[PDB]
Amino acid sequence: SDRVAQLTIGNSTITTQEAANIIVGYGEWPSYCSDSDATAVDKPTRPDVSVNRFYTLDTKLWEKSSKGWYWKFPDVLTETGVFGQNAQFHYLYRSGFCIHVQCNASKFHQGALLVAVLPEYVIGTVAGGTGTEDTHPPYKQTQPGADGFELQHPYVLDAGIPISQLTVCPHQWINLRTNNCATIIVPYINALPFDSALNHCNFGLLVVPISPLDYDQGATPVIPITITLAPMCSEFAGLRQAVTQ
Amino acid sequence: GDRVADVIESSIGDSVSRALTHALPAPTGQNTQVSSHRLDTGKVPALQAA
Repeated sequence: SDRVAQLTIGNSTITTQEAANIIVGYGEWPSYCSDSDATAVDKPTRPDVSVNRFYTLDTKLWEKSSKGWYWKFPDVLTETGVFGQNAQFHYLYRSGFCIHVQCNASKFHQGALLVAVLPEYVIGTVAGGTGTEDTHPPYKQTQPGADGFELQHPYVLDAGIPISQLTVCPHQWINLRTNNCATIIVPYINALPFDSALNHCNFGLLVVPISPLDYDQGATPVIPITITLAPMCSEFAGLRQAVTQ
Repeated sequence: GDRVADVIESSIGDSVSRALTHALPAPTGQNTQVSSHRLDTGKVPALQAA
């Protein structure tokens, strides 16, 4: 009754029989931009059901040696469905998100994934190892698209900060013996009412194994982790031709 | 004393400068109102005569 759940939005429905409740980031639901917070004067387009629905974008294989991965929002969706088209044709964009990370195993497997949302997730480099080289991460690493990107040094989240404190951000854990999914709802987070879906990633989604996957020889060894997400209250403005970047 | 009509109905001497405009309070920038599509003949805001 807290372990069972159904998420329906648009023409898509998700079910789970081993949930661990739902986290509503920073305690607030996504909402549209008010007339006093807004600044741009054109009437926005709010496509509703054609863009606020669940999109299943990627599947990673969890292995005994996996380090963890991250995806950037709204980057992961800029090239998918009607949402992507709207993000490309418009300068301004804003929306919340319902993130549903899936991973099931068996009552004989074990392991725990930390699933968290970190706003303004700026990536850093190892500065040439010695720290004397002022290198910078390449476009494919800051905005990895739907494939996401694997963490090089998970302990410092590839940004000089402790993953041990990542739980200060909206999160859930997928502890195989307990649940098979994580559900996090995130409201729009920015210091501006609207922004570019292309130039700015509002937050990053991190999926990192803290307690390594394990099982005995003979149990299914392929344990996928799938990422499904839905925009909520999407709004777009500043219409012109489509632009991919 | 005056007597001929043109002197009586004269405006010679009017010291009050008639002003066609007046100041209004404006502490903030003007707001924007919701507007919708207009498909009219006769009404033409976009056309001007500089």
